[PDB]
Amino acid sequence: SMSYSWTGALITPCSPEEEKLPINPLSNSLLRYHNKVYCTTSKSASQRAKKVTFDRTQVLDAHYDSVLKDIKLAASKVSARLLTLEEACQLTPPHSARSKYGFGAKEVRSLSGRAVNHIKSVWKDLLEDPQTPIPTTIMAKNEVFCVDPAKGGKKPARLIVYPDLGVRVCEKMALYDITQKLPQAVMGASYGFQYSPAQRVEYLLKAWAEKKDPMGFSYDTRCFDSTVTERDIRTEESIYQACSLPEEARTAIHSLTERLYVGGPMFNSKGQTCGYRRCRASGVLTTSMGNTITCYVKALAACKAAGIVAPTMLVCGDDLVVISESQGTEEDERNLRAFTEAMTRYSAPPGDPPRPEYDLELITSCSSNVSVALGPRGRRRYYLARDPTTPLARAAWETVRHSPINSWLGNIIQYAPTIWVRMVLMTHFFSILMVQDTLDQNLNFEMYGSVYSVNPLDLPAIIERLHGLDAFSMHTYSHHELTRVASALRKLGAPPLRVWKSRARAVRASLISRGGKAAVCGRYLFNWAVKTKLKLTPLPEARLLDLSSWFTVGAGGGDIFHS
Amino acid sequence: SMSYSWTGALITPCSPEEEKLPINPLSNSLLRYHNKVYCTTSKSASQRAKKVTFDRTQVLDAHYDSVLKDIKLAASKVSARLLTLEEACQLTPPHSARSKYGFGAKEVRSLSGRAVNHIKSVWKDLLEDPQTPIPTTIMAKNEVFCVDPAKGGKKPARLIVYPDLGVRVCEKMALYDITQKLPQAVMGASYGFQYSPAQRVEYLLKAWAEKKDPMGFSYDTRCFDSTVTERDIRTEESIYQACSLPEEARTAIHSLTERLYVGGPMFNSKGQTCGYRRCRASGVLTTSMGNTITCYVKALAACKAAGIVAPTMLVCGDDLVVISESQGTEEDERNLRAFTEAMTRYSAPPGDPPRPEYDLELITSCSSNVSVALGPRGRRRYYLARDPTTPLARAAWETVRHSPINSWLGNIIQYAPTIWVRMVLMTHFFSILMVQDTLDQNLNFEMYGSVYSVNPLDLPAIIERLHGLDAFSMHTYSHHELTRVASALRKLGAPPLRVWKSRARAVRASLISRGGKAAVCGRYLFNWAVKTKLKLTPLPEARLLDLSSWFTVGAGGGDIFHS
Repeated sequence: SMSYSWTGALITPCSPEEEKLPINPLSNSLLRYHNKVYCTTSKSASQRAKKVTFDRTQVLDAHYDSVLKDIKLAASKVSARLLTLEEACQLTPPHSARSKYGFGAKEVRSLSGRAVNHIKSVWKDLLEDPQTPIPTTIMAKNEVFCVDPAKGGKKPARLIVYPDLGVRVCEKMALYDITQKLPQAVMGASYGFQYSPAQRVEYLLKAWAEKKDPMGFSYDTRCFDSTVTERDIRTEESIYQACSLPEEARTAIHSLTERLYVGGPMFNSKGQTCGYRRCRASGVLTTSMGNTITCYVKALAACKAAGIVAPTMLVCGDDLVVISESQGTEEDERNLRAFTEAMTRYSAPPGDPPRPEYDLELITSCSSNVSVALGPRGRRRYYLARDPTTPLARAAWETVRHSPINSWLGNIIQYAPTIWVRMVLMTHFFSILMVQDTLDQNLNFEMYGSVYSVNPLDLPAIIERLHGLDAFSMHTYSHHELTRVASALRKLGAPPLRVWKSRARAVRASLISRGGKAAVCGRYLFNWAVKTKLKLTPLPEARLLDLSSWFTVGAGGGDIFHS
Repeated sequence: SMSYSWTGALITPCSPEEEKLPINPLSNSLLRYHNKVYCTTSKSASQRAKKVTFDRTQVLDAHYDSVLKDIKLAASKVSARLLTLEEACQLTPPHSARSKYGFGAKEVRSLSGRAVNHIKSVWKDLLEDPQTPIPTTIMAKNEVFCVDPAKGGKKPARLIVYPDLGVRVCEKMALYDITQKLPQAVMGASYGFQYSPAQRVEYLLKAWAEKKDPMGFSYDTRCFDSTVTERDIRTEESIYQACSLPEEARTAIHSLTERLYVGGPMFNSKGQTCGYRRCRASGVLTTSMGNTITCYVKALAACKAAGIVAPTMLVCGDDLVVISESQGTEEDERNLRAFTEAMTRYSAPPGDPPRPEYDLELITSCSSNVSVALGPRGRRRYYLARDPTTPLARAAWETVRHSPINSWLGNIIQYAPTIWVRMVLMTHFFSILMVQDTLDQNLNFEMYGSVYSVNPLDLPAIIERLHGLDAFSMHTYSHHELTRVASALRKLGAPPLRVWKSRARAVRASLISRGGKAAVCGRYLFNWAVKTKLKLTPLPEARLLDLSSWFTVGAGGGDIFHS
């Protein structure tokens, strides 16, 4: 079947769109080459639509059947409950797309207006009707990148397909508890979203170390969501239903599967019929969990098909890393081709052919890699790194155009130990917060696909809890990290690191002059900028924060919230 | 001055006391030699009173003045707030000693009866009157031990000295926030109560590793509370007051210091005047924090006096470990004598002279030592161990006489990776919980001096969070751990480990037959008892638990609660 069919109606914007980075003295002090920064818009929706539309064929085999049998057995030891309406409402992000039925996120979160009665009505209809397709809206995402001259120029917008807010709340009542329990039960240590960046690094280090002669690869599926078949989605349902669930949840889960998850009609923002979907919806609660489980089953089965020796996997939605025992140069290349051919039969063909790697630091997981630097007293510290170009480009856009749900804060938290976060993002944003006099205001951001709310003054505690006190004393960064950052700064027309150091000394002094939590930010976040360094003590707040749970699957379009 | 003066009136029981372990088929199946197990009672109060009563002289010097100056500077960066009455009430343990003024812990926790109005009245009196000594009650603690023939036989009861429940709630309003923030600020990594057992092991490993040639010792102060002088306690106040505090807190803290902390009259349970105290009260909120800070100041100053080279300390109340650079056998012995002489001038004379140790595993912190075993795939795992004799003796008593606040559950959690917890305590208590049909009931226990509430069915998640999945797969225990446990079991007349293994196989099967969380306990806690072992996956609940904060100073008599 085809992943999508189309009527010819346009994918239309629901609001004015801007493609070019606006000029502005605040953003200009971060980077000058604003014509290199662009935002995707509906203008390129048609191009994306073409890419994500294709035929799927799927031929399964004994390896697949055996893996699925195991997964269902493991799933049978899981017990999950319904969420109450109030609980599901509290998980709705502040700016979640408003309903067509006369209420928005504000009303959901406060249990006011039409919200409660409408959501109750939707739930009852799910229990009574397991058949009628539920309508969805398709939209072009507005996301910011830096041009890549020698690589095609500009990426087309991603497409997001989602049902009404009322349905999204019902999804949580039916399935949120399952998202919290099922992935770990069926995939164990392989489930990537259970890990903080530090824990992901630790897992990868351990996986690598336990092989006599390690070989790893990442596998890039072309347009994962579109490769997911109706049968795949019904198989996800059979896994959900293997858990112990109350009848009412079983009923709602089956209805959501047949009315929403497996496919349905898509409309544009104008209300015109735009097409029909027969693949994964990109904006539902189960997008991430579903992709993770389905990638895992296909990938484990393909390892068996290929004869991969002692696979250890890290799976994050459609992002796949496989570490195993090397069988030699030529055998590894051969086995990787067999792996790809099996994945292809299972409907998950490759975007770029996988490559065997024999150095752990070359393996990418979710655009990130392991890097190493020195902490206090020369000890080696491993941490997660990435290319800073996209983060820096988005930081610039978000300085001039305020995003209700930003990305710079998510990047500071996830990549806190990196040289670019420490010297550039922290310096720039603490300066901006002081200019705005908004240091002590909670901000919403996205991380691991979902929404969080944090007060920038709590960053030292958050960073310590997630990355350790060493995040504040890292030095002797790797050559790759140093070239990576210098290159990105030059490319974007940003000041070089030596200029950022000068800037940070002043930002630090200004924070310290304010006393209180602002002074803590100055002392801890900017210890790197002074020659007479302070000895930093463990922050009490770092333990007092409830954060252990922070990292979970999340949702499609990230429609899950935690403050 | 003398630590105490006495009137001659008796230290009297407030309830019937039992000295001998009762016989009972449930407790007998744990250990048969019941005449070896005893409980301290008021019968031996007089003997303890003699031991804790002595003259104190204190001569300070430039090393002490310099350390204190530093501590106050660090304290000045701390900001703390008052707790509201409601907050302080929620921190009161369910069975806290009832007030003389017609209410108990139940009324405090529910904010009902006379409790609120009485506590308000006490607070106002603290603000108005900084002078009048506050009365306290002195009691003999009832604690269980095993006889030590060749070591004096039976220990006398410890004494506990505490003010009325109403005052104890006011202490929390005034000072709880300080307990959460100040120790880490002034002592940094040295503050021991911030660490879980695993983190304590990690700290000690790191401290040892960072010395070119490590030497460590523990220092045992004779009767620490009694060595604490009125000046010491007023110095603690000056440290508290160095923080940024609201005037009302400053006022209450000064009044509590002068009316309660520095000394005051003691009465027995009959209401007779028993004596007067001029040293640390053993049952106040500040007992642990106070002892920790005062031990730290004296110990750091004494290191300077002695010329100890590069001290790294771990301080837990009066429990002190010092790791430093060895200066050679003879110089180390000499320097340790100088350290002791300085501690002695500062009023903290030794019970047993400190001994230099050159093997990390021989260093004791809070009766515990580092041990090592093998986890999955042969990797070395370090963890905290102790002698199991006292835990086993108390487990027996608590099987036949139910304690409102027990110790066996605290021991299972703290020492989860140990062979005795895994094979003996877990087997015995899960069996007992099934006999009683109370598996799924919250239990209160003491840990690190304070009270916690846990449901035994949550143990696998708690254990994983605190100790890692390896707690469930440890093998190849050390020779010392093996001899230690075999010896203790023989001494107490308990079955040998091979019998416990047989017992556990049946307990495991019974848990698994029950499904649900009980089956999880069977699979995870008792994987060691089966030859065909299950592969255990990470438990979702382990992250979903808010536990990062669990470990803090606590309070005297442990009058702090967290469910």
